[PDB]
Amino acid sequence: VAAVVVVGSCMTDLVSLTSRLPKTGETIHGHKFFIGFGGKGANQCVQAARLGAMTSMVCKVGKDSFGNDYIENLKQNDISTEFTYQTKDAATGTASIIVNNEGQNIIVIVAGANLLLNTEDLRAAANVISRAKVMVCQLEITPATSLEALTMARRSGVKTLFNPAPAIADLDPQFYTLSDVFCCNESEAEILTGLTVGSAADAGEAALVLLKRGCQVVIITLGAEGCVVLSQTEPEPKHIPTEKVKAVDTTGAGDSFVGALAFYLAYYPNLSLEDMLNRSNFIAAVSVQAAGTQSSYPYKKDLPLTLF
Amino acid sequence: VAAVVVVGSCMTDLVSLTSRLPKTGETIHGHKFFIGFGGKGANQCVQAARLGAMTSMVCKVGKDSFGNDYIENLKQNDISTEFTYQTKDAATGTASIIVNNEGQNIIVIVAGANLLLNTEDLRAAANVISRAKVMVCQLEITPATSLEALTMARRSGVKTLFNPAPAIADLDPQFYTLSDVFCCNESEAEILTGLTVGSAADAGEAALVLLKRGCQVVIITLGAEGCVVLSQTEPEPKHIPTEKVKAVDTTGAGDSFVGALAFYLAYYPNLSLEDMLNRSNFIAAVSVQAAGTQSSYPYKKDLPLTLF
Ligand SMILES: Nc1ncnc2c1ncn2[C@@H]1O[C@H](COP(=O)(O)OP(=O)(O)O)[C@@H](O)[C@H]1O
Ligand SMILES: Nc1ncnc2c1ncn2[C@@H]1O[C@H](COP(=O)(O)OP(=O)(O)O)[C@@H](O)[C@H]1O
Ligand SMILES: [Mg+2]
Ligand SMILES: [Mg+2]
Ligand code: NA
Ligand code: NA
Repeated sequence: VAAVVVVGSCMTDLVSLTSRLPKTGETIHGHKFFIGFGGKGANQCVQAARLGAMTSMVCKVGKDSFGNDYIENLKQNDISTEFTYQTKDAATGTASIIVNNEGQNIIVIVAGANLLLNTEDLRAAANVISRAKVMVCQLEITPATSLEALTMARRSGVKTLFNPAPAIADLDPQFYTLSDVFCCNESEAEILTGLTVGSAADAGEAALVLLKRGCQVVIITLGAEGCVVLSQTEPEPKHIPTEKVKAVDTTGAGDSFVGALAFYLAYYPNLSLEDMLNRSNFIAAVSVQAAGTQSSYPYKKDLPLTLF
Repeated sequence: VAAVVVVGSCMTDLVSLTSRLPKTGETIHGHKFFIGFGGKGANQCVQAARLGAMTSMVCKVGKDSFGNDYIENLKQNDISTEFTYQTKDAATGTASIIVNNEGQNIIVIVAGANLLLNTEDLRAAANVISRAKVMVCQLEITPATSLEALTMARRSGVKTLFNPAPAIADLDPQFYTLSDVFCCNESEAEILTGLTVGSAADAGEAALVLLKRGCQVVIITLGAEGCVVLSQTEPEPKHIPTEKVKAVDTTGAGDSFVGALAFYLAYYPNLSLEDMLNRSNFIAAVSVQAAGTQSSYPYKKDLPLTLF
């Protein structure tokens, strides 16, 4: 049985490294190209799986080499692919990433087959969804499918962890009321609330707006400043610092955070949220010290015994 | 285009020969003074260059005569000096060496300009670093600078060869996780692990402690006993013996070994690690048969065709 079910996105990262980003109209030469496995859904599922969670990825890829490789990536990470669909109607979702020597990038995301994960694909997963402890969603598939995933879990008493990423300014009100744990970053919080979030006190203000909209728990991640959390039971914001560490590559750090939190929500329910968030901050602080997104997500074996 | 990029130290050896060593407060007269070229980084880079490698030395010397001389020493070794910086704020790195008839010595090393190589200098060197096949670093510049160089290489998919020399007891944990090949000698391994490392058996235990810290490959050099190698994909220590030879001067044999290893990592990447280390042993073994450190490093010209 999958304890953590993620309903969300799989994307092939297509990365070109250059000395400079190109300008409009120009063709430039880069020095290296490589492929990575990305997508917030898959990233979150991968971190939870490596921590030890029995996971299942509900998603859609293309009946192409990219999709075949993504399925094998999930299998290699011991993630169930029972409800990883393949479609001939769209290519596997893609992120064309151009990165210069300063780490500055330009990214073009084509959602592709991710947008074809539909409500019937979800209903076929009804039995896995109802036996899970945690249901994780984001906003890189059709919102209607994420909303239906949240409803099914909620109807079977499964804990919902929703990550409104990328953030939509007019996010449907029902997302908030279907979220047990609503987790986003400073930029998404700005988009969702219209407030400027450049400190932990600003994040506390923005978290209360998100909490008034119906979330049970709100977490706003703050990069190196850690995170701030509010709930319906303790609505006073509390800042939870993270480990002061030298960052090698912060890409996918939030996905490591969310995947870690999923694991603690499903396997350590009798821990306090503040403790779960301390541990999730730590795991995420470890991923920021390595390169390559999913390549940077640590295993249970390589973490202190004190986190389990 | 440089396949081997060495980010590290250059130092001017200021050698005085005497009959006896001086005691506190004593002025003695010596019989000869001469200048030599040293620094682990330059040593390594010279050996890789002599083997045929297209190399570049990212380093900082003084805007003084020692620095201009160092630049010409590098040029005379067919090394690119496009990233050899000069500074008005410190003297070129120096080793002041007094040697007596008995062969005893006192050495005073002043890092000097080496410690002023900063992250802006690395940022200006970013294209050469990211376009390399291997990036080599040691611990004779500011450790933060070496860590940032390893970070850049790793992010660009460039092979990192780290030589923690001279060794430091509380080496930042990221030095291990950012090292693809982590190479040191016996006494460096003893400093880094707190174990006795006298024999190949001892080196096996020590290399294992290092591999569990995050290294992909650990090599411990063992003088006349050659070296020991472990890896993530082969956690079992293997012993590569060297040539039994009549040593005349083993000074800088480690740097010969490392420069040779960088050459094979960059130009022969499909060779087995064992094959590379046996060739690198042979090369370091040739260096041991003459005096003069960089002076003893052999050329592709003067070596067996079977090494290539
Ligand atoms: N420099 C850093 N040092 C320590 N932890 C970090 C650092 N950057 C990110 N983190 C950790 O990763 C989590 C998510 O980071 P953040 O950048 O806010 O998310 P996202 O990746 O969604 O932008 C943070 O809450 C924190 O625990
Ligand atoms: N007497 C020797 N005979 C043959 N090879 C030697 C001898 N001394 C050193 N070497 C070679 O040089 C390499 C580095 O030597 P070592 O003394 O361990 O390094 P360091 O210069 O860091 O002290 C060894 O692995 C070996 O291949
Ligand atoms: Mg995120
Ligand atoms: Mg050495
Ligand atoms: Na990372
Ligand atoms: Na020698």
